[PDB]
Parts: sequence; C-alpha cells; structure tokens
Amino acid sequence: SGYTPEEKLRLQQLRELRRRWLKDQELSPREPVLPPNVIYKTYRHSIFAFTHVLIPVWIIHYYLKYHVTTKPYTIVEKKPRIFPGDTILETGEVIPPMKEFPDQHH
Amino acid sequence: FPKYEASRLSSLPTTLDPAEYDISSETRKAQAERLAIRSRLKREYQLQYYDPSRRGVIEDPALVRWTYARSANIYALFGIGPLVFWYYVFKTDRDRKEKLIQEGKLDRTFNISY
Amino acid sequence: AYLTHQQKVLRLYKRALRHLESWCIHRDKYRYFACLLRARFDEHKNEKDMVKATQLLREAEEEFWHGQHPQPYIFPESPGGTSYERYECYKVPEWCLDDWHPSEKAMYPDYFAKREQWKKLRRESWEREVKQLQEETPVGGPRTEALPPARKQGDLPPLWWHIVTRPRERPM
Amino acid sequence: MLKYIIPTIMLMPLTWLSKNNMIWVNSTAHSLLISFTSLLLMNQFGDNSLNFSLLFFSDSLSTPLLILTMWLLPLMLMASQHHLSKENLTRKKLFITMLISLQLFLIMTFTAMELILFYILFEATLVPTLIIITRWGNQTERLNAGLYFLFYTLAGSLPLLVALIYIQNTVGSLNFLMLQYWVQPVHNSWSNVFMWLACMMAFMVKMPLYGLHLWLPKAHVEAPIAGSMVLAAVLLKLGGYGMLRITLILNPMTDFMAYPFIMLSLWGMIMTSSICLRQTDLKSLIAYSSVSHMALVIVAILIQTPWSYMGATALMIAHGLTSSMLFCLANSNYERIHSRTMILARGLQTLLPLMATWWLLASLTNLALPPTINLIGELFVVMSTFSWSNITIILMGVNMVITALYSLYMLIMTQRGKYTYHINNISPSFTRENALMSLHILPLLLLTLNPKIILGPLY
Amino acid sequence: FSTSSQLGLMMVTIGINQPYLAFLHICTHAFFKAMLFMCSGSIIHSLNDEQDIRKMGGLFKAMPFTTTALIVGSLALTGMPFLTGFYSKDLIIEAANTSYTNAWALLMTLIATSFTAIYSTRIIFFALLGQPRFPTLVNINENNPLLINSIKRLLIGSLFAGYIISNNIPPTTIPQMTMPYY
Amino acid sequence: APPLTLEGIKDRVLYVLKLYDKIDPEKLSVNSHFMKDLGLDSLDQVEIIMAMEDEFGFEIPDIDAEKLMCPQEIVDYIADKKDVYE
Amino acid sequence: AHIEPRYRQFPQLTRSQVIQAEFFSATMWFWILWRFWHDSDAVLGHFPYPDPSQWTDEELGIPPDDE
Amino acid sequence: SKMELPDYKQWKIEGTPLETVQEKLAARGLRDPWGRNEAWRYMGGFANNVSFVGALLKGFKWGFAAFVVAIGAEYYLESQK
Amino acid sequence: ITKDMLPGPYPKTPEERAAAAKKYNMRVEDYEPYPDDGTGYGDYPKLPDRSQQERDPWYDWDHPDLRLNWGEPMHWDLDMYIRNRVDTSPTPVNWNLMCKHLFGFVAFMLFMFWVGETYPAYQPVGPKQYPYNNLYLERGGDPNKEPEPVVHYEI
Amino acid sequence: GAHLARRYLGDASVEPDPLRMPTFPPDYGFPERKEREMVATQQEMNDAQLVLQQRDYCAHYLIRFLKCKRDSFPNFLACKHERHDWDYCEHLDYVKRMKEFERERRLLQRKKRREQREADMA
Amino acid sequence: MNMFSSLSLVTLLLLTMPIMMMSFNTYKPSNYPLYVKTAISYAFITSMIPTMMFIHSGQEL
Ligand SMILES: CCCCCCCCCCCCO[C@@H]1O[C@H](CO)[C@@H](O[C@H]2O[C@H](CO)[C@@H](O)[C@H](O)[C@H]2O)[C@H](O)[C@H]1O
Ligand SMILES: CCCCCCCCCCCCO[C@@H]1O[C@H](CO)[C@@H](O[C@H]2O[C@H](CO)[C@@H](O)[C@H](O)[C@H]2O)[C@H](O)[C@H]1O
Ligand SMILES: CCCCCCCCCCCCO[C@@H]1O[C@H](CO)[C@@H](O[C@H]2O[C@H](CO)[C@@H](O)[C@H](O)[C@H]2O)[C@H](O)[C@H]1O
Ligand SMILES: CCCCCCCCCCCCO[C@@H]1O[C@H](CO)[C@@H](O[C@H]2O[C@H](CO)[C@@H](O)[C@H](O)[C@H]2O)[C@H](O)[C@H]1O
Ligand SMILES: *C(=O)CCCCCCCCCCCCC
Repeated sequence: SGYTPEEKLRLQQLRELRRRWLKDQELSPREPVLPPNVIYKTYRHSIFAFTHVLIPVWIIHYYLKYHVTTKPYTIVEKKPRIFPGDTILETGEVIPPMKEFPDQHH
Repeated sequence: FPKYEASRLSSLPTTLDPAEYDISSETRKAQAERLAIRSRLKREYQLQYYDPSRRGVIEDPALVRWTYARSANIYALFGIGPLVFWYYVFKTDRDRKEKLIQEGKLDRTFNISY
Repeated sequence: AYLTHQQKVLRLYKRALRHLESWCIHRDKYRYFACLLRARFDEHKNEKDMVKATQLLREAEEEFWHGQHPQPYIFPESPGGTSYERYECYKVPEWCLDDWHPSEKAMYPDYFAKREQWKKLRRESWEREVKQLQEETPVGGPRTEALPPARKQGDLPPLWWHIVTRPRERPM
Repeated sequence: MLKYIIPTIMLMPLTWLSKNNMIWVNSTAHSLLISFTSLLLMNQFGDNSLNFSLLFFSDSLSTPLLILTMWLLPLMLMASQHHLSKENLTRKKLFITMLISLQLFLIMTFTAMELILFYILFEATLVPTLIIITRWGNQTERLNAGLYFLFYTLAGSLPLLVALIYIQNTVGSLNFLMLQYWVQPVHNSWSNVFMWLACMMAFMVKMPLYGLHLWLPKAHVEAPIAGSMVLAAVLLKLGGYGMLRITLILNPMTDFMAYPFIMLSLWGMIMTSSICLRQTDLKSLIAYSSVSHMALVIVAILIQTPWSYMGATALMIAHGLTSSMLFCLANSNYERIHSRTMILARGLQTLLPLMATWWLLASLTNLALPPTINLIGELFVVMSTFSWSNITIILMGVNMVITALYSLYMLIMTQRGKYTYHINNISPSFTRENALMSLHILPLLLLTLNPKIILGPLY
Repeated sequence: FSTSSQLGLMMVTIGINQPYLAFLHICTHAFFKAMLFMCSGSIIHSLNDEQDIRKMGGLFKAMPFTTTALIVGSLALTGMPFLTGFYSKDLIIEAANTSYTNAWALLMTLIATSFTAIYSTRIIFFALLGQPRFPTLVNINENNPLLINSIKRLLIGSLFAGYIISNNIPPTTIPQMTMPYY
Repeated sequence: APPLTLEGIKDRVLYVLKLYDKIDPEKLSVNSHFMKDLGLDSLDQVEIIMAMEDEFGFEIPDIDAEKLMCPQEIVDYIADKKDVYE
Repeated sequence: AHIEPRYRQFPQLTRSQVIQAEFFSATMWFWILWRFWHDSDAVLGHFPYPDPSQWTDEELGIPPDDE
Repeated sequence: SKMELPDYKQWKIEGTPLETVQEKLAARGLRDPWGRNEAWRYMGGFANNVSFVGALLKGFKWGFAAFVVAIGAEYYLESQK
Repeated sequence: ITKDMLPGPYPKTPEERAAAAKKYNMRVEDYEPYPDDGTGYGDYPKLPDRSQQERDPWYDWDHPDLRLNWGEPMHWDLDMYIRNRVDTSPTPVNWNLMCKHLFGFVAFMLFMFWVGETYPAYQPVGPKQYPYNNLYLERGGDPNKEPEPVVHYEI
Repeated sequence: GAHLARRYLGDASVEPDPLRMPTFPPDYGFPERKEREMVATQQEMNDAQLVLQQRDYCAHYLIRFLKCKRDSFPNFLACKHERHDWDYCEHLDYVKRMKEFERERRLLQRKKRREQREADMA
Repeated sequence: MNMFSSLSLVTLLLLTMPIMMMSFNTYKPSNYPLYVKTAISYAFITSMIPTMMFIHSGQEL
C-alpha cells in the first residue's frame, strides 16, 4: 500500500514547516517581559488565624450578642437535660435520686 | 449466530449489511460520484477558509437552507385534544373538592395560606 | 464501502485482535489466543475464489459480532476513550493573537516578531498556492480530497496554514 | 406623576439640541438620573395606595413596573448605539425619540387611574413599537411582523374599548379607586360571558396566551435589539397588569370563564418549553421562552389568590430583567457573526471567557435557581396553583424539568464544545457590552436581598 | 456503582426505621469512599490517565502507599470487623434481619452485601496483583507529600473514625442486641 | 508525562521491531520497507502497528496505519501527532 | 526529577513511602487484633440466645390439657 | 539522551509463563512471534508478586508483634494494679 | 443567498426533482423528498435517520464536533441527532432483547417485593411493652380523660 | 427463623400472629401474675428528655448511663459498666418478649388439641 | 450558647471569605488553592468546638 510519491513529498514539506512553527512557540530567555522556617510559617498562620477567625468571630459575636439575641426567639436552645441527683445552678434545687433498683445483675 | 435485528434507535452495523459487499460497477460509480461532490464542496470551503485576508464567517448555504426550512412551517398534542383531556381532570378534581368543603368533610384545619 | 476486500479483512483482523485482548486481559493468555486467531486468517490467506473469500469474510464478521466484548478497551485519547477531547477547551486558535492589546503583545516582543514573519510568508505564498491548484485541478473540479505537493523551490504546499499552525495537543 | 412625565419629555429637547457626537452620552446620562429619581415611588403604605391626583396613582403593583420601565430606557440606548453607528444623524435622533415616547406612554399607562385613560395610553404604545420594528428592522419580514403585531393587538383592543365604555355607562365611573367600592357581582348570562371575553382578550394577546402567541416570535426575530428589550421586558407586562386590575370587576364569573384559559396556559407552557428544545434560531428560542414563562402569570392571575398575585408580580419583574438580558446576550453574538442561528457559533467560552459568565448567570435565572426572584415568583405560583388543584403539580413539575433542559442546552450549544473553525472575527467583548449585561444581572440579584418591593399590593 | 449500592443500603436503613444508623453510615462511608477515589486517582495519574483496570496490574509493590490505602479502604467498605465501615454496616444488617420487614428486601440486601466483597476483590485483584499490563515507559511515582498527606489523613479516619464516632454520639434508640448466632 | 524526542521515538520504534521474531534485527534499518526488504505481508504489518500502538499508548486509525510501510514513516507519524519537533 | 522514569523495568522507590505504607498496614492489623481481644462480642454476640423449647409449661403458665 | 533503553537481548520467554504458551502453540505447529516484547512484564522486580491473601495480610507480622507486646504490657499492669 | 438556492415546494416532475437535488448538492438518485402530505417539508431531502455519533470519528470534518462538512445537506432533525442527544449507533445486543430482559427484571423484582410484603420476616417475639399505659401522656394524650390502663406482667 | 417456615409453609393456626398477640388473657394458666415495676418516674424520663421509644421498662438504666456519660467528658471510653447494665436489661426485656411468643404458641397447641379431642369425641 | 452559637456561624462564614476575595479581587492568585485548603482546615477546627459541646451536654440550638 504505502504513500504515493506525491503523498510522501507533501508530508515531507508540511513536516518541515510544522516543526519550524513548533520551534517558534518557544519563549526567549527574556520573555515574558513583565513591567515594574517555623518562624515564617508561624507568622503566616498567625495572620490567617487573626484575619480569618478572630475578626470574623468578633463580628459574629457582636452581631449575635447585641442584635440577634435581643430579639425574641431568635436563638432557641434545647433545654439542658436534668438527671436524678443533679443540682440546678439557678435555684440551687437538688433533684432526688431514683428509687432503689430491683438489682438483677450479670 | 442469532442474526442482528435492527430498530429505529439501534441501526444495523455496516459489517453485517449485505449491500456493503457484492460490489457492482454501478455502486462504485455511485460512490465515486458522491466523493466528487464532497471534494468539490471541500475545495470551495478550503479556498475561503485558508484565504489570508478573510475575516468573518463563511456563510454555508446548507445551513441557511436548514434553518429556513425549519422556521417556515409555523402553523394529538397540538389541538383541542389535550386541552379537553386536561379540562375534565381539573374540573372533576375541583368539583369533588368543592363538594367536600361544603359538606365540611375536607380537613383544612390549618389551611390559611392560599 | 469504499474499502477494497483486502482492506476489509485487515480492519477485521485488527478489530478482532483488540476485542480478543479485552477478553483475555492477561498477556500470556492473550498471546496464546492471538496466535490461534492469526492461524485462522493464515489458513485462507491464499483463497483465490472471490465468491468464497467474500463469503469467508462475511461469516467472519458475523462471528465477530457474536463474540465481541460488550465493553472493549479504548485508548484514553481515542474516540470514546475517557480522555477524548479532554483538551479541546484549551486549544485557542492562533488568529486570537491579533486581538491582543499592545500591552499584552509587549510581554513577548520576540514571539510576536517571529509571528509576523509567518504572517508575511502566508501572505506572499497565497497567490501562488491558489494558482497551483487551479492549473492542476481537472475540469469540473477535484475528484478526491488529496492535495498536491509544491513543485518549484520556494513554493509552499498549497493549503498549509491551518495544518502547520494548528494548536498543539497539549496547548496549556 | 409629573415629576417623571416632564423630565421624560425633556429627554426629547435634550436629544435634539445635543451636539452631534453627544446624543448617546446625553440621553443615557439623563435617562439614568430619571431612573434614579423613580425610587421615590416606593413610598407605599399598608392600606392605601399612593394617589397623587385625579389622573395618576401608584400602588405596589405599578411601582416595580415603573422602576423597571425607566431603568430600561438607558439600557436600550447602550444596546442600540452600535448598530445605529452608521445611521444618518437625524434618523438617530428620531430613533431615540421613539424610545422616549414609548417610556412616556408606558409610565402613564401604569399610573392611569381611569381605565379609558389606561386604554388610550395602553393602545398608544403600538405606534412607537411598530415604527421601531418596521423602520429599523434589518430584514424583509419586518414588514409582516409589523402587521401581525398591529392587528393581533387591535383585534382584542377594539372589543375592549366597547366593553369599557359600556361599563362606565352602567356603573358611572371607570376610576379604578371608585370601581373598588362600587363593584357589583357579575351574574351568569351570555351577555356577561361576552363582556368577560371583551374585558380580557386584549390582555391575553399581549401576554401572550398560548394560541394567540404566534405574533411574538415573528416580532422578536425581526425587531432591533432595543425593540426586543422593551417588547420582552415591559410590553408583555401590559397584559398582565391589565388583567390584575380588570379582574376586580369580573367576579364571580371568573370562576368558570378561567377554565379554558388555564388549560391553554397549563398545557401551553409545557409545549412552548418543549418547542424551545428544537428551535434553531436563538432569538426565536428566547421568544418561545417568554410564552412559557408568561403562561404561569396567566394561570396565577386567573386563580386569584393572595399567593398567586404575589407570585405573578415577582414573575413579571424577574422575567423582564432576565428576558431582556438574554436578548442582549444573543445580540452581542449577532453583532459579530451576523446570524441568529444558534448552532452557527459554538464553543464561545474559549474565545469570550467573561461573556460566558454572563451567559451562565442569565441561564440560571431563566431556569429559576433559588433564591433568585425568578424562583420566588415561580414558586409562589406553584404553591397557590397546587391548592387550586393538586394535579397541577405534575404539569408545574414537568415544566421545570423542560425549562432546565433548554436553558442549559442553549448555554451548552453556544458556549461549550469546540469553536467553529472558520469564524475568525470574534473580537474581545467591549466595555459597552459587559456593562450592559451587568446592569441586567446585578439589580436582578440584588432584589433577592429585599424581595418585598416586587411582591405587589398583596404583600 | 459502589456508592449507588451504599446509598441503597442507607435507603434500606431509612426503610427499616433506623434514621440514626443511616446517618452514622453517611459519616463512616464518607471517609473510606473518598479515600478509594483518591487512591484510584493516584493510579490514574501514575499510569498516564489510564482508567481501565485491564491495563493495570503489578502495582502492589510499585505503589506501596496507594496499595495500603486501597486495601484498608476495601476492607472498610466490605465491613471488616472494627474498621470505620463496620460500626455502621454491621449494625444495619443486624437491625434489618431482626426487624418486621419485607423478606425479599432483606434477602436482596444480604446478596448485595456479598457482591460488595466481589467487586472489591475485582479492583484489588486487577489493579494491584499479577503482572503489569500498562505501557512500557514506566512513570509510576507517588511520592508527592500532598498526595501522601491527603490519603494518610483519610486512612486514619478509615480506621478509627467509626470507633470514635460510635463511642461519642448519644444513644437515641434501643439497639437490638439479642438474636440467634446465625 | 515526560516529553518525547525524535531520537527517542526512533529508538523505541526499532526496539519493538527488534523484539519481533519475523524481522532480522541485523537487516533492520529505519528505511527498511516491511514488504520489499523485510519480506513481511499485510497481516504482519497490522500487528506491527498494534505493537507501536501499545508502545506509545495511542491508536493509529486503519486509514492512516496501512500507509506506514517503513520504520521511518512510523517515527514521522508519531512525531506529528505528539507535536515533537526536537 | 527526584524519581527518574524507567523503561520496561520496576520503578524506583523512596524509603519513606515504603516505611509509611508498612507502618500504616501494621496499624490496621494491630487495631483489628486489639479490638477482638476487647470487643469480641461485637462480632460473636453479647448475650446468649435462649432456646425457647427448654422452657417449662410451669414457666410459661401452660395449664394441663384436661381442664 | 538522558534516557537509556535496556539492552534488548535480555528479554527472553524462558522460565516465564510466556514459555508455557510456546509449548502449547508448538503442539499445534504455531509459534508466537511477539513473545519477547511481552517478556519484561514477567522479569526483574515485576516477578513474584504477592497473592490475594498475601496482600490482605500485609502488615500482619508487625501488627501482631505490637499487639502481643501491648496485651502483655496490659497483662503486667493489671497483675500489679 | 439568492432565492433560487432556498427550499421550495414539493417537487413534482423529474426536472423538478433534478433541480432540487442540484440545489441541495446531492445526486439525483440519492435525492428523495419527504412524502407529499401538507406537513410542510417541501423539497427538503429525506436523509437517513442516523445519529451524528455514527459518522467516522477519524475523518477530517469541517465541523469536528458536529461531524459535518461544509455544504452537505443537513438532516431535518439534525439538532435531535447531535452527539449530545439521540444516539442510534448499533448495540452489542438486539434492541428487542434488551427491552425483554430489562422489563422482565423489573417485573420480576416487583413481583417478589409483593411476595415479601405478603409474607414478611420477623422474630419470634411479643409486642414491645411500655409503662404508664403505653406512655399515654407522653404521646400527647389528653390528661383530662382517664385512659383505660394497659397492664403488663412478668414472665 | 424456623418459626416463619412453620407458619407460612406449615400450619398457621397454631403459630402466633405477631400483629395481634397476645390472643389469650394474661392470667390464663397463671395464678397471680405480678405487674412489672417501672423504676423511673414519668418526670425523670421527662427531665432526661429520653426519646419516647427509650422510655420503656429499662429507662432507669439508660438515665444512669446518660448521666455518667455527661460527667465523664471528655473520657468517652468511660461508662463501660453503665452502658452494659442498660444493654443487659434490654436483653432480659427482649427475653421476656421471647417467652410471650412461646407461651402464645404453646397455648395454641393446647387449644387445637382441645378442639381435636372435642371434635373426634362429638 | 454564646461560644456555641458564635463558633458554629464562623465556620460557615469562614468558608465564604475565599469566595468574597476572588469576587472582590483583593486576594493574591499566587497560591489560591493553598488559601482555599487552609480555610477548610481552620473551618474544621472551629467546627469541632461546637461538636464537643454537643457531645458533652447534648447542647443543640
Ligand atoms: C388570532 C387572533 C388575531 C388574528 C388577526 C389576524 C388578522 C390578519 C393579520 C395579518 C395580516 C397580514 O396580511 C397579509 O397576510 C399574508 C399572510 O398572512 C402575508 O403574505 C405572506 O403569506 C401569504 C400566504 O400566507 C403568501 O402568499 C405571501 O407570499 C407572504 O408574503 C402578507 O404579507 C400580509 O400583508
Ligand atoms: C374562550 C371560550 C370560553 C367559553 C366559555 C363558555 C361558558 C358557558 C357559560 C354558560 C352560561 C350562560 O348563561 C346561562 O344561560 C341563560 C342566559 O341566556 C340563563 O337562563 C336564561 O336563559 C335560558 C334560555 O335557555 C332560559 O332557560 C332561562 O329561563 C333564563 O333564565 C342561564 O341561567 C345562564 O346560567
Ligand atoms: C501500634 C501500631 C503498630 C506499630 C508497628 C509499626 C510497624 C513497624 C514500622 C516499621 C515498618 C518497616 O517494615 C519493614 O521495612 C523494610 C524496609 O523496606 C521492608 O523491607 C522491604 O524493603 C527493603 C528494601 O528493599 C528490603 O528490606 C526488602 O527488599 C523488602 O522486604 C520490610 O518488608 C518491612 O517489614
Ligand atoms: C437473586 C437474583 C436477583 C436477580 C434476579 C433477576 C431475574 C430476572 C429474570 C428476567 C428474565 C427475562 O429474560 C428472559 O430471558 C430469555 C433468555 O433469552 C428470553 O428469551 C429470549 O431469547 C431467545 C431468543 O432470543 C429465546 O429463548 C426466546 O424466544 C426469547 O424470548 C426471554 O424472552 C426473557 O423473558
Ligand atoms: C428468622 O429468624 C428470620 C430471619 C430472616 C432472614 C435472615 C437470613 C439468615 C439465614 C440463616 C442461614 C445462615 C447463613 C449465614
């Protein structure tokens, strides 16, 4: 089968041009011509913590403390679970223990 | 081997087609004629595509004919048929619902958004 | 089909081997069956009755269709492969560089100097390329899509720009 | 309303007496100031509307339409000044004069307290629109598009005029405030059936109702960009606004007269969305998209619930900004490839990366991505229409599926894939074109932060 | 397809009225599934964008760290006792077959559990064991610290995360712990 | 993947041919016609292309493959597709 | 770069990848083994399953057949 | 060339599964002419790959050693405490 | 383009077929109009309903993504047959057999899910017992009514 | 279990129905059954915010465990004994339900024999 | 509740600042991927404080 002599010759000619074109896509040394250990890492994470955590949490806390929680039913807590023998901080009340267990065991 | 059975959405493979074989001088003369048309059109396209000073669009008359033929026939699932079908579904549904509301048998205990 | 009988058998052979390779997976296993399959083709290689040879081919195609792998291996960048056309979104045509702002062209003073030479070469060669095709195309238009080579020295092959300057396969 | 009517008229002397090279600068600069002052219309009260005088009033339904109308004039001048750049100077001023006269009629249409005053201004919009399409359209079929637009509208308006004059005769007034207190129920009779049809069929044509929609794709395909922006953004809304006001005096007959028109809208929205999947013309796809979106508004207005009027109000504003944006986006391509065929120029995200972001944002609003006002409006109509009949959720749900399909298909066809090899004149997006899209999308997205001002009087 | 299979198991857990087991499986599945996809990415990258398993093999020693994470991931997925996936999948199956439930649904969930071992062996057997089947120019490299650290953290989760979470969440049901050995 | 070079492609193209038992590794040269010089037939040429496909990890279509008749033609074909200009 | 590619040969490895892989594979097996020793009931069952037939009619309150 | 190709003479089918295939084809009168091109996959560091059980047991030798020590360390403390 | 190069009415005569084919860049033998029946096709050629995915992927098309050449007649439903939409390429299995096996699998699965519902699995265990009258008050029971007590005994 | 095989594929009238049992009076065959005692009061389960399904006859062991869980934070490996106590109670509660099923089965066996004996002797 | 509620929101707010900087374009694309990776790693830590509170006293709000 193979290339005919004209088919072969044309590929040879486009080959020379294509490879010269690809060679011309290379950048010269000056191009592009732009216009005019732990101590460093610790600083880099100190700034990120401050700007991305401390400042946001300062803003959130001020927002939640003085604008959100001053409105009714904006933040609603599931009331704390009380267990037998607990003591209420608000009223100093003691919750009675549970009654004596039948005391099966294994 | 179980023969291939062709559907609308599953066409017959070329390798299983008796036409593709049994070459006839007329079929080759038909194939050679189609290639001539394709090469004539390819040359016509290439002489504009490769022109150094052409900046624009190579208007394709085949694409113009296609859109023109598609946009022309401006004017089942397109008549009274679908409309009447849906008329009775909603009329029947809303008639039953209205009767239940009047008979107090429809629960709207907390329905106050409409 | 445009393909000769000789071309049809070869395409089946390559197709049959590839689907056989999908079934076997293991190379030693594939080698054993690949040689058995080559034997089947070698058996009728010298058949001289083109009605029998044509029959042998058609039956072979039917057997391949029954035995083909439902999920044959595809090279990642071949049509249907998992990387086919993956990079087309990074291929930008070269004419886009004409619209660059001067400040953008100033960062590559040497690339854009070479680019102008190619554009000059394209402008100077075009008229000869058009003439060469006109005086080689038979009356009525071309009969095939094959294009000629350049004949004279200092002539470029007709219709070369979009072949030579096409984007790289890994443009970015 | 004279604090807006007079400044709008002053745009005419300003344009005509401006230096030759400054017509586009001066008109755009001062039309934006008028748009700025239009925010004073938002002094709305819970109970009473804003009734300036015997002629004009504003409530929560007309205010967002008034602000949309005046915002659109500066956007149409930006969209227009390119393809008119070679036009004769005087003909440039007349083109701008037609846009100014259209704003003038429109702001008076939305504030007229008298329905017959509304009708005259409602019907006066035809003249500038028809002139824009037929004079500054670019194709042969702009003449037929003019006639279809003209005679579809008049076919419905002339019955409307007779019905309104009849109503003033028997009620004594057509003042909208008066009609709120003196309205009487409409009883069943063939006479009242035709009074109902006359009062509504003029508005159904402008929406347009499916079945009467075929004038709209014709007009869009043939109109210049500015004609398409006003037509899609505001002129379609005239029908919706008219139906929201006129249905007050059609009860309770609207209970059963609505049925055929709800069926046309419920089925029509599914078919028009499906048609959008096979459209080959980009402008024609967006036109059929409006028919699908406006069918929701017809259904919402006809079922007459507090949630359906809030939804319909939001839909009209949201669709106005979205449809206008989509037309401008397709025009930016057309100014390059000079064709409306959607499949002609592909893979444009590669060549125009920022314009591909505008295309994405516009498509997302078209398919109503939460929490855009496009979804808020669409959702409220779905919630209320479900109450009207649960089965409608199927048609509503299907339409959202199809709406997603063609919105992203239009995005994928033109912006993704491989670029068309032979199209080599895709110049970088101009600052004018980028600013035009940002002026559609930014206000549209900002309204999510405060959507109550586009939810109408039932909010 | 493993993820679809696992999502079905979560939906089964919803069906047998075990919302919290379904949630625990979401959390545990998150660790080893995301690791398997990253282990696969390590292989695909090293074999020049090759994804077909038929052209892999012999990677057990060539990619030691990828191999370790891929075995841990496959064992976690299949419900090896005391890895991250055991603390949800094992509970779910016991709940399903000690419940008033559709018998066909139960059987199909057990057969699918068996299939999970089959296609996990399939990836391990063809990707890692045997002789190499990839092209000749060997570019296997998996020594980037970003690749190692990212998989290393998910490897640790795939081991202990199930244990850590199962011991810290409050109880919200009566876990059925009395049943026949079989 | 690491880049290719013209001499690298030629080295590997011959390397594969040198591991084929129907070719004489001594008679082999970049310009040997697989048919005229090496005595191979159409069926062996197909297998050679498949071996080069497996070597470089990409497919050569049958329309292009049948024309590659000497090792140099294969080398030239690969370089064109991989944009190798060395 | 730090790992030169090879041709038709086993690839080059660093020590760290081999050591780390071996360490984490052992960590898996220590963790599995340690847990058996402490939580073997999670795999075998926490409580015995009674045989329901070993219960007497007296226990279950089944009265005699006659009355 | 930076790169170097290993000498092609070393790729032989003997002692590998490729040899076994040759006898089977030999009994049929056939030969496998690409066998050497496949040989590298069965040689050098690619020979003697672990089995499936061997793979699953990777790390068992030292995981077991640490477990035996840990339980003994626990066994001591309980006896004291 | 000139009006003579646009589509027209259904061709009637052999010369109206000959001229239509030339307009569409087709052989007259290969040209076939859609059957005349007022649907509105006109003289547009009826091309095989084949997806664009079925065309040669290696041929150098003018539009590689659409696999179309410049100037060739576009199928009436080309937008339905782009590579993103309807595909008609041959399947390794027969279409009818795929439908039988897929439906049969679904029909069988639904049958056995029904059998499972009719004959559920469960453990040999009595109903779970809750104190305080089946937790009458905890489950929102009205306290003013006194519920009939639920009594549980040891065993 | 085998119980399903006996019921569906065997005789169903002598196998308990899980949805309806018990189908016999609580006292039948039992002279003086003692009522189960509930250690935890309703208020204790309310304050503990136990899930309603967890408010069964073992809820006092659950409350004790939950309290010990809160107090031993962050030691999440505490409460070994408390967790087991609750788990073990739930086992005995399940075993009681196993006895109920067997009692129901055996009574049905007795019934059928009674019906058979009063059938053949008719 | 002040620490619980405040910290459960900064987790969500922290994930958005990288988005705001890209959109507001006052960032530095020198190593944006590392910036986004760092933001997740901090957001993970801030989300552990609310989780421990839930594990401890069952707190929910
Ligand atoms: C449905 C509610 C409202 C309906 C109102 C309908 C009233 C008629 C409005 C359009 C009037 C247009 O009047 C005339 O119509 C025909 C087609 O319609 C157009 O003519 C066009 O169509 C005809 C036939 O369809 C062709 O023969 C002709 O070549 C073409 O130009 C004319 O160019 C237009 O001037
Ligand atoms: C877009 C198309 C929309 C189509 C909508 C079709 C709606 C059909 C409405 C039918 C109702 C017409 O109105 C109905 O007819 C007549 C008025 O002449 C009234 O009845 C009156 O005339 C009839 C004459 O037959 C007498 O029998 C009756 O004694 C008298 O009271 C009915 O009490 C009234 O309910
Ligand atoms: C409490 C958690 C459990 C703690 C126990 C931790 C496990 C011990 C950590 C060190 C693991 C080192 O593991 C050991 O490393 C060497 C170094 O490669 C491996 O050795 C392997 O590579 C080297 C280099 O070729 C050669 O010794 C040998 O060819 C090969 O077998 C051993 O096969 C492996 O057993
Ligand atoms: C625990 C297992 C869970 C999964 C269980 C899945 C079971 C699903 C069983 C579905 C069976 C349906 O598939 C069934 O197969 C046979 C085998 O060809 C088909 O048979 C078909 O093939 C050949 C011809 O092509 C002929 O036998 C027959 O004429 C034809 O109908 C049936 O037409 C089809 O109904
Ligand atoms: C009976 O108790 C109902 C159980 C429902 C099906 C569970 C499947 C267990 C089969 C037992 C054989 C052992 C094979 C692991």
